Amino acid sequence: YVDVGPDSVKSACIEVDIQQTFFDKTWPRPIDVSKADGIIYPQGRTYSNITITYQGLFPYQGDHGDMYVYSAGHATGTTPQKLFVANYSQDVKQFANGFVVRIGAAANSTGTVIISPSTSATIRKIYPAFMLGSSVGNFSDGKMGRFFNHTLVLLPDGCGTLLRAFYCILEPRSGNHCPAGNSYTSFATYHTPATDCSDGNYNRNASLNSFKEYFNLRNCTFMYTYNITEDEILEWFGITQTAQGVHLFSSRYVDLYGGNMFQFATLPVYDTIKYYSIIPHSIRSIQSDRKAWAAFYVYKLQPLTFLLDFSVDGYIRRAIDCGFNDLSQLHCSYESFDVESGVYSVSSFEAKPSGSVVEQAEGVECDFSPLLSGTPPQVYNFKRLVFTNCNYNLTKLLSLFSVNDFTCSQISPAAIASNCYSSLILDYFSYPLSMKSDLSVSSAGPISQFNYKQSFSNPTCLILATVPHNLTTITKPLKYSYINKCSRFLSDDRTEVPQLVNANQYSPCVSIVPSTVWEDGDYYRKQLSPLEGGGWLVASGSTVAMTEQLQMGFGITVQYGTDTNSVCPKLEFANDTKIASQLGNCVEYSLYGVSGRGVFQNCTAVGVRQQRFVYDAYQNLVGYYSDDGNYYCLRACVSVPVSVIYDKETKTHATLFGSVACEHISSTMSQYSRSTRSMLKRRDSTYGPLQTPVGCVLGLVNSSLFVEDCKLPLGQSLCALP
Amino acid sequence: PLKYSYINKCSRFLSDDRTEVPQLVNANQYSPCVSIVPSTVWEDGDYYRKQLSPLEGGGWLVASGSTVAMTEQLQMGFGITVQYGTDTNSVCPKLEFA
Repeated sequence: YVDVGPDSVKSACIEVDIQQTFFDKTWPRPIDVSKADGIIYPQGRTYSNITITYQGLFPYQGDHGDMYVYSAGHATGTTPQKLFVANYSQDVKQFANGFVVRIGAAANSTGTVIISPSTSATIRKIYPAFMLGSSVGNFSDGKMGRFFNHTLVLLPDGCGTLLRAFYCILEPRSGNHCPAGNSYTSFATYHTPATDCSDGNYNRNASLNSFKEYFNLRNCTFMYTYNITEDEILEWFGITQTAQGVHLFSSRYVDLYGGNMFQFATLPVYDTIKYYSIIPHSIRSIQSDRKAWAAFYVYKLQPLTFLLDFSVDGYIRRAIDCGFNDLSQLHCSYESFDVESGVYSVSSFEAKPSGSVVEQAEGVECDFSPLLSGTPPQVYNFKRLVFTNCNYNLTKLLSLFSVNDFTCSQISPAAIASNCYSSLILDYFSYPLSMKSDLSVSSAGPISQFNYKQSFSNPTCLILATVPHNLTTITKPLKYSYINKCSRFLSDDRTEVPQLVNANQYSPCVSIVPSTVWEDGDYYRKQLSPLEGGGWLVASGSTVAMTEQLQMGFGITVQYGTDTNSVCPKLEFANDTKIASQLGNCVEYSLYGVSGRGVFQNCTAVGVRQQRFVYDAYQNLVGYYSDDGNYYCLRACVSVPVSVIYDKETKTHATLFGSVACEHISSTMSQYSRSTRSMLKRRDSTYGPLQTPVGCVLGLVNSSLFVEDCKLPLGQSLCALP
Repeated sequence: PLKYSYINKCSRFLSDDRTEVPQLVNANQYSPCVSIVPSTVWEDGDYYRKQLSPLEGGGWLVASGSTVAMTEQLQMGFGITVQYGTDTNSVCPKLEFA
């Protein structure tokens, strides 16, 4: 492994107080794509001043990003105090094909200290620290953001002029305020300007030393270092991951002024990254020497395509996010940054999805009603009902009795009610509660030995319960009974062999024992034929007095199909929204396995009735006969055409929604055809939609002027002045 | 190795303990089950499970594997792939230019 050097000796750490409410600030930074903000230069190639389309990962143009700020820790007088930091350590983020950042953007300006904002200190660039890896979870104190196995460490050391990278296993420390300790709050790292960054000795290990105070490096597999120099100019940086491993990008090495990112470095690690977090950092400087720091930003990559305006000097200077709005699509369609004026078609609205409507056969029902009448059998004589291909609700069945024992082996008692199975089998018998200690598949008692047993090849279960006073069709035995002996005497009339009951089967002795045992300790015998090898069947039984309500026991077993699980607990919209119909909009549907999306309406009937599905010559479903006896018809769904008026001379635009009319038009769209409508809103935030003979429009204005040729006619007598 | 071995299962059980969904390996990447599976499979048909946190979306990770007897001389396999770049094409056969 890599020689990173020794773990700091003390296990102790500086206390970290979370002050996150102090850090709420509003400084958003949308991407200025016309300035090529955030653009990663294409790999390995260059071009002349020709514009080209390109596809690759890019930040979304409209995203204002995630913003964060590093700050000084607490200090008073001339000395340090415990750290005050933002809660960014708790902010686990999902990795999503990499990210890019902006660094130092507030340089040559002023702001406030934030943690002690009254100071109004000027603000400057700090290089960020980050951690990446394949898994996250709770710290032993339940704290957010612990990472597992090896993780990436992107850590600057001391001044921004030194950068280091690592792939290594962190180990928790048991000192006060540290990760294995229970005095831990949150992880942080720090820099101390009193000795760090001396101008005669920059402290090359400074950030690492404070990093080591919270974690012991272990099993390290990689380390790297880089040389950086100070520059107040804004920088871009970012990370991607490929099957060739992780790569690092920066604008600093190649394009200080144009800002185009280039692959600054690469890393040997190709282990997939699933998560990302920002490591908090703080300044340990004297209270009057504290300095405010610049806002920093993060944006997420997406598989976008763009126009790129290469400069003759090969830097990309301008770009168009094709999918941001319809105008951007128009430019991409013509592969240019200057479309000639005209009216142009753009893609239609998708309309919108709505909640589903489904109709399928229901009510299969599950045989169970035999349990509710007559006298139940003695436990050795239990009755069985086998169920396949049908619908049930065991918890409804069990609410007909008061349950005094609900247990199973190899399934939870709750899960067997809620799981589909290929079959469901129920055994039932009368059974006194006085014998309940002897009812288990594992019991030492005579009930498990000779009366009832259940297989361990399936997840069976048992139940004890009693009958409510309103179940008057149930009747009870004179005494509860069971077999307490069952053996066969061997034919030599001295040797004897016990006959424990077979799983899921009647004992052989049930054939000699009477349907109930008349008295406690009654016994019977049967001579066996020479075909049996001779001998005598021998059996005996015992009883419990009858009670004011019948007491009962049950056995349940199931078989789970691999793909044959027919028996399920279907409900006919119990505890549900009753989605058998809507009338109506455009919500996806399924009708006996036929599916599509559309609007239903209560129309008239057409034949042939009871063929269910009416179709046209193109096989579009026309309509459907519901099991409520009503014909409904289907128009599927519709879309809204859109077009745009483009005035290149003023570089302005307005829109037309066509035939749809302004009743369905609103200031924003819930449907939707493009990621934004905001380019219309630049002037149309102040105006209502206007209705015209061709269709509803936005930003058109009723001037009622008469002009012979507007160069942008909308057809008809509509005309459209610049 | 003592035995040659491999993973023959890697799926996540649904939190309701009935439904289960397979996790097929990504091209050119380790399967996610490697975090719980032992460096070699100690016995044919060994399997392991991990409860998953609500942060993980719930359920149980489930994985299993199989083994093959060792041989007198080691047997090996290789996968080889190449990448064409544009200005990064620095890997070549030794030059014949002399």
